Amino acid sequence: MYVKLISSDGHEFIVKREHALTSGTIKAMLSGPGQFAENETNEVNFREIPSHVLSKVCMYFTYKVRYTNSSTEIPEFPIAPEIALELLMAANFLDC
Amino acid sequence: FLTETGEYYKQEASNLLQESNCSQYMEKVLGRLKDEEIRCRKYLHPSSYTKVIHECQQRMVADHLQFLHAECHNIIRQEKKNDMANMYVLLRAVSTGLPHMIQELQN
Amino acid sequence: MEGLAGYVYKAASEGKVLTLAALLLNRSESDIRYLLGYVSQQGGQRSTPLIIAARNGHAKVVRLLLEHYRVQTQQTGTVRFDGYVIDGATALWCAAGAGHFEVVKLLVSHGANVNHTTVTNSTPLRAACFDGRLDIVKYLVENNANISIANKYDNTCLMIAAYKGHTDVVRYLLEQRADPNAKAHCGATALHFAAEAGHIDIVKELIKWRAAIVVNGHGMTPLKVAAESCKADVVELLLSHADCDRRSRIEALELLGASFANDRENYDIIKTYHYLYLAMLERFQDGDNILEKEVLPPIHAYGNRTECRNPQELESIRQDRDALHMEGLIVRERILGADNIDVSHPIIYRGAVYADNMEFEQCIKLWLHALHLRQKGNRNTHKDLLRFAQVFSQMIHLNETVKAPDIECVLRCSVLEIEQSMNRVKNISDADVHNAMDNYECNLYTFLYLVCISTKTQCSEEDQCKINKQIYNLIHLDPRTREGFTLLHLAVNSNTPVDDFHTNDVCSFPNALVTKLLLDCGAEVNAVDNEGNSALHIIVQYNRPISDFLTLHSIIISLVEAGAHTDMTNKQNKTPLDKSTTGVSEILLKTQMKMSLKCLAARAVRANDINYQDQIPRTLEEFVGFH
Amino acid sequence: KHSLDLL
Amino acid sequence: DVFLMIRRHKTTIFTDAKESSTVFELKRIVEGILKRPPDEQRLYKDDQLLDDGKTLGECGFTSQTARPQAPATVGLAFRAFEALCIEPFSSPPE
Repeated sequence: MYVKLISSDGHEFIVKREHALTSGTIKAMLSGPGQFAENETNEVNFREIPSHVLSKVCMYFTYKVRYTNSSTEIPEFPIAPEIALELLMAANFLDC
Repeated sequence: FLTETGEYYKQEASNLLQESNCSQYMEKVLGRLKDEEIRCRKYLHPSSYTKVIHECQQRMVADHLQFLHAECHNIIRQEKKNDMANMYVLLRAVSTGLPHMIQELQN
Repeated sequence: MEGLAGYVYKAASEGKVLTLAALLLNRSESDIRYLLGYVSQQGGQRSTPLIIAARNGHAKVVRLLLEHYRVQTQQTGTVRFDGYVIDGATALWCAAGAGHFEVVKLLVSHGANVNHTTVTNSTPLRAACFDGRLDIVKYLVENNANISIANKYDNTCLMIAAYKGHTDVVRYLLEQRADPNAKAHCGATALHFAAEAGHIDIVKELIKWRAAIVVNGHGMTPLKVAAESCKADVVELLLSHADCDRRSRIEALELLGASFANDRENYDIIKTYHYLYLAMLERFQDGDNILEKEVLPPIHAYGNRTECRNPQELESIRQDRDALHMEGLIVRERILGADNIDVSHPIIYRGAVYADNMEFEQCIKLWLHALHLRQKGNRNTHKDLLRFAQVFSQMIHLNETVKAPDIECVLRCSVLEIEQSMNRVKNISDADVHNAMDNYECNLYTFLYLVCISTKTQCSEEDQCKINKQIYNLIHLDPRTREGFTLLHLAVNSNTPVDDFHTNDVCSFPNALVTKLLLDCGAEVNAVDNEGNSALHIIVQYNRPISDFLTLHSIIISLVEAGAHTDMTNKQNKTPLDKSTTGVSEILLKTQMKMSLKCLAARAVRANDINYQDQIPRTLEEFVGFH
Repeated sequence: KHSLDLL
Repeated sequence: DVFLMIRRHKTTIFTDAKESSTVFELKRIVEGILKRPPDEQRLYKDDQLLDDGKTLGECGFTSQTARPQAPATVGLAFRAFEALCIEPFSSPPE
């Protein structure tokens, strides 16, 4: 299943749902009266997360679902100094 | 609820013995024990499925254990196959149940 | 000269007359016989060049091979596939099976055996009418073909022709004085086959031929088979035969209405009600000679409704589909005796439809009745248990409390079916040993899913006691998968497959609760497969030791504290620490490894190969074999 | 859907 | 084992294909998740066209380059053909 993530730039960020449920609030956003049980779009809009940070959090979703159990080498996540501050705030907001 | 179930089934057991012998009483109790199992399943929490039945069995069998044991002799010595099946499943529930019936059947 | 024979075979198969003539040019009689007559293997088929030419219907190749080379038309080979491994069939049989009139004519003119018999006594006329060509059948019959020749199951050419919807061949066979009262292996005649095939014209031709209606070996009339086939027009033509008396026709009408009451493609309320109304009127009209049906006592699985004796009872339930389905099921199992092959399948379909819209309990009881009927019929129910565990998996996924006595009865059905598959694979030979083993593995996996969903539910003390008693019974049965996997090995293996339905949402392996329940029921913790791995070597290779570390640690401690030997050595001299491939499992097991002098001494004895036979206690000999 | 895979 | 970032004008899809897989099945995945016919979906790779015949093993999507921490990106354009319409997200300096 695929869910959409909308930034403040309008960038849709379609991500497989099982990877996108690692963050707590995206699980919470799709819960309650935001389920929309028709399986047509299944989108959540972030009014205060820029696109250059949703890209990083989606890359982290894929990275974490890939390396959740492979405790072999666990390669480091590449975080630029420019992206470092807003990425922390986004992970805090999403409980990522 | 268990105090209400205990009181209500004590009243039911007292009512049944006034107008029934030892053969029809077991059939009615097994009907009530089956019905109480059904109506304590679609009403109560699954953790209390056995406490209501246990309280139901004590009031309708264990309290009237003397009545069931007194007619065990006539039930067994006449080879009543239908009544022995009802008494066995009844007396198996209570603690001081089956032994005397065993001591009857062997005899 | 196998290469030249293969080239000739390829030329005959492809129909290249020029290539065949070039390869057969300047060949002696011995070379001609070797090139024309050799059996070649291709595509799982053993065939001669003439046989493979006749199968593809190459008239030119056949006439070239038979006019000059005078090849004998008695070649043997394996023809066709998909349940047909018939051997010894000549070119005429291949040409008749593929419906090639010219090849059959050429072979007959050249002198082929019209009455040739294959391994399963298959006349070429039987294959000719199997394909559906009248000209071939007529030519063979005019060339002295015996229709009465049948196979070991006694299926004549009329029956194999009546299986399909070809009126002309069966009509010509009837015109050639075919015996209509011939009996198949299970007491069946061509009338039953025509009735189940749903061809009104074949049935009317047979009854004009005075088919001499007789029941089958199982005990049903062909009219009953027609009723079971949901074929209204086939049933509504035998009333003119004036031989069904009154009971047979009314019971056939009731059976046809019952078949109308539940079918995957022939389900309709209005027609079923109309047919049941007609049957009720025909039964209640005369009054003096009224036919009273014997009503069975009310089955709990058959709801709480005991038939519909009153006409107004049937009239009032005209607006309810469920009562119509129930009465149709009851009359169907009453007429068929609840011991026929096609009794349970409509029950299963009705249950599936009833379950497709969140309705559960009546589905469960109909499926229970179908399971009981199939068990009394000695029929495997692996698919039934699989779909039923799927239904409970969907129930648990939708936070619905599954009723526990249903789980008890279904688990007892599962262990009964597993025992049946056990003694089946004990008695079944190599013919279908693979299929029997596959059904056995399916039964094992379904039981595992049922155990998982049982552990995902909450029940009473006595209910859990009964469930664990049944699991104890199956454990003492000691099942064994084809790889030697015991009941415990599969519960801890992540390689145990789970079907694509909702069972993936609940029944995920390895499961801590399933393994704990198996160990509480006295599972053989030190059981060894044919590979050699114990119940502990299998788990420690788990590839997800961190995300679900709880269900790894729980199974490890449950195994170790019960009876597991942590140092047990498999057939490849591998300690469970050696077969770990994971630091988490390795050190988690090391936290449970109580070192013993007995194990160190056993390792020292095994390593240097001391002859320990009869010099130690017998329990130590298998202990040394452990290490 | 249980009806589809009944076969 | 090879992770891709499908890039439309603004849409982006994070897919996970195998080491050596055909372009046809990922094209079908994109069709299924956007509900569009395949005749207007052509996959790019650094301003290089692709067709529905090649595979990721030789296209340059090495598993040592398309690591999920920084997946290799591809482009799509949709025709009612269009060229690359990749828009950078943003970059606010510290």
